[PDB]
Amino acid sequence: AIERYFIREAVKEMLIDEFLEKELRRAGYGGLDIKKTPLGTKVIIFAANPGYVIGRGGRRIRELTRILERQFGLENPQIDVQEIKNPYLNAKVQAVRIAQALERGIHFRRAAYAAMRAIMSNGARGVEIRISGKLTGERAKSVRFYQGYLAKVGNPAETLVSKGYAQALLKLGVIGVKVAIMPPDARLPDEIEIIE
Amino acid sequence: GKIRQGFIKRVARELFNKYPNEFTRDFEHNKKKVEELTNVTSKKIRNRIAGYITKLVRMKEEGK
Amino acid sequence: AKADYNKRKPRKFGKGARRCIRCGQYGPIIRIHGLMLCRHCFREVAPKLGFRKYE
Amino acid sequence: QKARIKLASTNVRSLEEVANQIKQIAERTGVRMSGPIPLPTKRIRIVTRKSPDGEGSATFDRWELRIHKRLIDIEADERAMRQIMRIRVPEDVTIEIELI
RNA sequence: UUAAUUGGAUUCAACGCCGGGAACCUCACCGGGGGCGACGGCAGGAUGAAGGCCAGGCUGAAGGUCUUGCCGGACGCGCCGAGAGGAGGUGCAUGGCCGCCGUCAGCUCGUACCGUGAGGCGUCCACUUAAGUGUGGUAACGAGCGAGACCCGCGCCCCCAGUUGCCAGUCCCUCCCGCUCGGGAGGGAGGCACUCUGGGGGGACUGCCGGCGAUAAGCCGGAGGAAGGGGCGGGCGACGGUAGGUCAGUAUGCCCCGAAACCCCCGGGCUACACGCGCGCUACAAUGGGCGGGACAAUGGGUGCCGACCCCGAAAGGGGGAGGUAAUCCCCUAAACCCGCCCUCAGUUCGGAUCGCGGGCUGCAACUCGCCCGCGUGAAGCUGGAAUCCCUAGUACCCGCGCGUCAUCAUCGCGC
Ligand SMILES: [Mg+2]
Ligand SMILES: [Mg+2]
Ligand SMILES: [Mg+2]
Ligand SMILES: [Mg+2]
Ligand SMILES: [Mg+2]
Ligand SMILES: [Mg+2]
Ligand SMILES: [Mg+2]
Ligand SMILES: [Mg+2]
Ligand SMILES: [Mg+2]
Ligand SMILES: [Mg+2]
Ligand SMILES: [Mg+2]
Ligand SMILES: [Mg+2]
Ligand SMILES: [Mg+2]
Ligand SMILES: [Mg+2]
Ligand SMILES: [Zn+2]
Repeated sequence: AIERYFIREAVKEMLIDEFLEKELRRAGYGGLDIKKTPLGTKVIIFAANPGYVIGRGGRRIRELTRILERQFGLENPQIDVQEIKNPYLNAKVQAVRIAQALERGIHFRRAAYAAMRAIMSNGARGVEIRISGKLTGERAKSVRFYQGYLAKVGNPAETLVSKGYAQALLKLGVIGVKVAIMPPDARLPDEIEIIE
Repeated sequence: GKIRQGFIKRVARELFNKYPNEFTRDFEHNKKKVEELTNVTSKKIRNRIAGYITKLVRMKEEGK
Repeated sequence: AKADYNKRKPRKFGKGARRCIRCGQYGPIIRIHGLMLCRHCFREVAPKLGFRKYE
Repeated sequence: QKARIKLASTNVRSLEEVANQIKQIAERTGVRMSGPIPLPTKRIRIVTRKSPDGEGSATFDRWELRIHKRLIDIEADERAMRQIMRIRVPEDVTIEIELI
């Protein structure tokens, strides 16, 4: 019935999003959006390097459209590429960037501090970064970096904080990266103001 | 236990000094005044603040 | 033919007729309202589908 | 000579916006419209085991999805029919129109 | 024990756990039979490589192979590297997730000060709180995460809305009774009153009264009230530890197999049985058993499906088949309970294990190894040692029902 219709559409978006996230990793993929028009489907993709997505004058956008129409159930797709709105307030993007920096060969302390400095500079109330894996030896370890205000437990922490996770594949194994960010406009329940 | 919360007491004390001649020993009047003078949205928090303000008024009027 | 010794029988019922569309596992498949997902995969993609833990 | 409109969405606010738009369209014209009838909400509830293995105490997650519905009846007037045919609904709302 | 009876987990925190109710598949085990080497190169190759087939042997069955000859045209595992794939090893190489300490009240930071130093202080004392929750005193003065706040549901009232939901008053038609003064039941008009459904709002704040405490923080007892002192029930689990579990959900390093440890097909096994243990079901009868009759639900689910209504059959079942993509149609007239009759303290008219004959359904297949029905048969058990578990109110006990798993199968899990 009607429920089967809603669930069917939700799964398509999840599969497409996971496929694109795995595919457009070097381009700083940052989510997508699907709109339905009488002519077909408008598919908007957010990325930081649109040139990689386009791929030297087409030859990649056409392939993506063909894959979307064939492998997935999209009918008459049309792909538009835009720019990420607030790159320093999206936890997923920052997590992937830190993972790539680790894969390059930077020491994890420098990467973490650089990311925290940039994020706090762009006007965020608080940030927390956690890195786990075989850092400096064969016995696993976890380290945590933090500064600012950050909620962790309760409903506000569920609906206000942005969270992201990523894997970094090094020579010795994988390294897990977690990032949490609080936007500048977040207001906690106990922040009341007196009208003058 | 019915222990009043810190920020409730803080905001209540701030309101009391700002407009001393604005609250009475009546709960309804204080409730409406607290509703109009702040950006509080939770119906529970408003009641807590109004109650504490009423206690403050009746306590200062007595002279402690 | 030599390729005929690699193709599977097209079953229509039993545990072997249903696989997770995300990981390909047999067994604990959730079949409610047309979902085809493992109990493992559904936990980590439920928020994306719009489900929430109200209580 | 009457049209029946069915609205369904997972967000209440968008549904209210669309219903208010239809109501105002009917108001700005001479045409009678039976108020938006609220039909019962659809709840989809799924209970799952949390741990990947079988060791330890058993604990469960209860995930829920809610679908809201509305019903509106309006008489077929071509002057008013065109306006509702051109109103644009958000992508998270489903609308269906039929003539009875 | 066996050809194999695949593997993980062993105090709380292993043992109806791995959503693990396995006939094939699942599958990882046992017996047997087949198939697979991108990409580089070496023998070879149109004078035709690699590959495929009518009939007939081998075979459980097979152009798998052989016999018998017909096909097709460019690559080539006979050879060397390399590769796909791996439910193969390692949870003591890792990521993510989960259990427990514990929904316990803890874990820290800036500056100052004390100590040679590891460190200390704040975080201590008295009272109070479910709480490092607060009020006072203090070489400390101030902050952060956690607690609380927050989100969902239930109970009371108001506004708006009236279909697919509701039927009280008013009108009309038909049919019954004590013959109709009166009293019932359907149908049509008609309405949104009541119930219900779902958006918005109100309502409770130690606010009022009397005591204790310090006159503070609070505590105890009353009034009114639908509700009284986290109003009741849930979600959300801090810094860390546990070399706790999981590489057999998925991701992943190293090591191994790499013409078998990879991929298919057939038949077995996980269902064995001197025995020890966990969790349960049914009973040991009258606070009952049997037979006939009379009452009252909620949550959920339905197109690979739910199926009313008619006919056939003693039952299980069989043949047609309206409506339903659903507040519309269906699952769906629950049981414990009540009334009348038989049995009268007995291994029985208690108990229904075990076994014989016969009839059915699902499925490609019911012997190993499925579920249902009729007649027959009639085991232990007459209240349980030392020990030991759960529970504070619509809770515990007793009674059934829905969903998951699912072609068929519920003494289970989650809910009502
Ligand atoms: Mg089971
Ligand atoms: Mg079975
Ligand atoms: Mg088997
Ligand atoms: Mg010193
Ligand atoms: Mg001390
Ligand atoms: Mg605290
Ligand atoms: Mg809390
Ligand atoms: Mg370990
Ligand atoms: Mg271990
Ligand atoms: Mg077994
Ligand atoms: Mg075993
Ligand atoms: Mg008997
Ligand atoms: Mg048999
Ligand atoms: Mg006896
Ligand atoms: Zn899965």
